[PDB]
Amino acid sequence: MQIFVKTLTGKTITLEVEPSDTIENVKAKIQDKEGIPPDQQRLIFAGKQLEDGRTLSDYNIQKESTLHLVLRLRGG
Amino acid sequence: TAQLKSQIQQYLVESNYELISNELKARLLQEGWVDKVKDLTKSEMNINESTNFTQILSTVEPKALEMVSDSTRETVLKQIREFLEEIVDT
Amino acid sequence: AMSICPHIQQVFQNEKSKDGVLKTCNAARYILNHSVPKEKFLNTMKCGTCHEINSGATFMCLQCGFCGCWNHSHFLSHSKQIGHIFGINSNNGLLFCFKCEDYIGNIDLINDAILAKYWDDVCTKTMVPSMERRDGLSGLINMGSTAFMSSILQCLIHNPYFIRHSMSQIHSNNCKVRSPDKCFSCALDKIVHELYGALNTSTNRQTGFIYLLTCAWKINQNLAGYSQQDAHEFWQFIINQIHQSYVLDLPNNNKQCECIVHTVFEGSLESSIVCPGCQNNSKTTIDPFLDLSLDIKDKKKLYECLDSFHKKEQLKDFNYHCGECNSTQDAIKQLGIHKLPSVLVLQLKRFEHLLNGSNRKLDDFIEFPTYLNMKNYCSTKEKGKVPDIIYELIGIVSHKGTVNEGHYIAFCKISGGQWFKFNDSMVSSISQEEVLKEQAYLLFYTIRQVN
Amino acid sequence: TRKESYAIYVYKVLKQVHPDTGISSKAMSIMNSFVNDVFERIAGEASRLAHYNKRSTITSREIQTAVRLLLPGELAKHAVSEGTKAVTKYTSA
Amino acid sequence: TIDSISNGILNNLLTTLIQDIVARETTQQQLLKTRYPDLRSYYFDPNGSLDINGLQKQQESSQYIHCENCGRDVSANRLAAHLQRCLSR
Ligand SMILES: [Zn+2]
Ligand SMILES: [Zn+2]
Ligand SMILES: [Zn+2]
Ligand SMILES: [Zn+2]
Ligand SMILES: [Zn+2]
Ligand SMILES: [Zn+2]
Ligand SMILES: [Zn+2]
Repeated sequence: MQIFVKTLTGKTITLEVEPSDTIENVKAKIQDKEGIPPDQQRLIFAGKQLEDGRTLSDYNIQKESTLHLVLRLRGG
Repeated sequence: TAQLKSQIQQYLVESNYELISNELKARLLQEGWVDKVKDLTKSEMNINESTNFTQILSTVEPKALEMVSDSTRETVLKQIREFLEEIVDT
Repeated sequence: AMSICPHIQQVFQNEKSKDGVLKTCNAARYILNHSVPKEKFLNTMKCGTCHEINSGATFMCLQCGFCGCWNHSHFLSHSKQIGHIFGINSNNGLLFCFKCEDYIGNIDLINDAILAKYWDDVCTKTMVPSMERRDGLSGLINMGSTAFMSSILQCLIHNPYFIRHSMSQIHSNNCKVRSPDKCFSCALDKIVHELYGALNTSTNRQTGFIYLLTCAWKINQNLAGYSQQDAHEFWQFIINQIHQSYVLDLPNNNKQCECIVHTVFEGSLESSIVCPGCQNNSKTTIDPFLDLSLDIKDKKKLYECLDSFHKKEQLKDFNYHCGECNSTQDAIKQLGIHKLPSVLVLQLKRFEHLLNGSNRKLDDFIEFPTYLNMKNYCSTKEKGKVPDIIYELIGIVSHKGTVNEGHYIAFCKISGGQWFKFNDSMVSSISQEEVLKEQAYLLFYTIRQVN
Repeated sequence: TRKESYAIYVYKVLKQVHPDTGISSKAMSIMNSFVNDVFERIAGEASRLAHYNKRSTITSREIQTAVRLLLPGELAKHAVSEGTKAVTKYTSA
Repeated sequence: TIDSISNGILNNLLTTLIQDIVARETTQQQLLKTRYPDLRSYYFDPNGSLDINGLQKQQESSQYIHCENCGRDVSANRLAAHLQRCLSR
């Protein structure tokens, strides 16, 4: 299935994925498109950050759903 | 007779009053008038060292009436007038 | 030496008269909470004498059924002619004495008249807020790298839904674990306790925060305050943990969670997919949200950023064949609002990624309004136009530093309309205009008017 | 004449960590040695880093990678965090 | 006249809203002043230095916190490090 990712600029990209695909794989695909490493990526869906080792299906993520991509602003 | 006015007002109620009241509130709120009136109230309370409602109101109301922007005033009047030409005979 | 109305003191000298009064006040307020707008206009804003609507304030008599206007002194006339000196303002339920020419706002019994039956007990078991704590104002010292946490917490500390939840004892009343070193909400209630009340019976008011920090260490040490982290990530993490605690305290086909987060913060986006030829369609997808993240480049105003956010996009990497025009097409995507939240949280995307793999902060000022209208962003029309939908700004988080290193500060607005700056241990007064000149990172908006 | 020493700042920190606890003169002396020593080790290896990277100036970046060379993992990491933290703190204020 | 009745409607709306707002303000301030006879306003410093009690930022690391864990007192600005060394049991 195809899903979408809304990047920092607001530009949306498309990925071809399965429900069982891991967050690592999706982040790898994002790295492959944007050239940004997974450790720099934050992937958001439904108010939650998506965690490595879990699958899309674990979060009830379906076809043509849109994930929202952000970075981190550190402050201490 | 002047029962007429009250009658007309009753009709106004049964029909749009909300739209007017709400648009008025939104306009006065958005342009900062409401908060200006809050600041004025705190200032007057501090100046007169009093929370007595009648005496504070006596000084607050005229100025607050003057502070209403011309834009909001003429727009809301224009709207009410638009609503009035519907249901009166001349 | 401020006095109290001697007339109500006089009535209250007799217990049954007092009870009649309080019963009527309670009944009236129940009515005010349970009457539709037109009935209210016709029966509480109609002058009994001139029959005008909204002839200034209209007052409902405490002793009879008469309603009387201000402009024609008609309640004033009811008071002069029948001897009924007490009337209720139909806009606020407040009780006026026409002898003092002043409202009674400073009698605790009257303000909380619904508890009158138990009032004695209420006075024996509990006290009014201490002046120092009454607004719950106190600073939270930096215990390492905790600026990303406390900045988030003060807006929560000043959220009426959260304060209503916490002060209601809901977790306390229902917690199955009942330990603040495990339960985040018990710890929060303890914080509320420390800030608004008094622990039985200088280092002051830090216990709850320390419990929260201990819980945080236990679940994710990296996010526990030793190291610098992202405030938005902390927001989603903590609200998710709170939600999890709600689910935990439950005794028990319900896709939507019923927790406090999801009844306050949850909305839904409508994503439409439409044929550029037929322009009819559409393929609609509904996505929940707890907050919105906005792009800011080449813009100067929040409305510009929301416009960009809400702007249609043509996908160039989506495989799409339209069945209505029978051809391969590049679909059009648009985000609009399906459902709004009661409290809207906004994150400005103040960063960009460079080709060399580095990031840069965007320090661009983005103008944000004291009041926000969402009407241009709602997806669904009525039998059309979408009505005005306005939020009030109640909170700001700002960042100073770079993408990989910095500092968070909070700004909160309280009653009377005054703003305060919350910088770790330091709470200070600040004007609205300067807050509005701040470089905003996070914004907190509460629903105010819905047309 | 003035013989400088880190005895007060170290005391301070002891109080920070064990307020009801005192330190002997000798223990202190030792500490002060450790400080001078590590000062040289760091400063020197930094000077080397500057030289090595044809650069006229020592920034905290130098001191960082220095830390990553001298120290084993966890020690280095923690030290780094603590440092860029206090740096941030100085910047903001 | 239409003009007159319209002016009266606007005046009605404005005076109603004003009387409501003012009544709310006066009742609130009356309450605050009565509840708290010695009431003082939170301090506002044009210089941006003093807190709501009119005080400056306190000296850290002069302050300390007693860590209920392990029984050690720890300087507050070094508390997190301690917890990392203390909670690791
Ligand atoms: Zn009248
Ligand atoms: Zn009566
Ligand atoms: Zn009286
Ligand atoms: Zn609990
Ligand atoms: Zn929920
Ligand atoms: Zn077509
Ligand atoms: Zn400890």
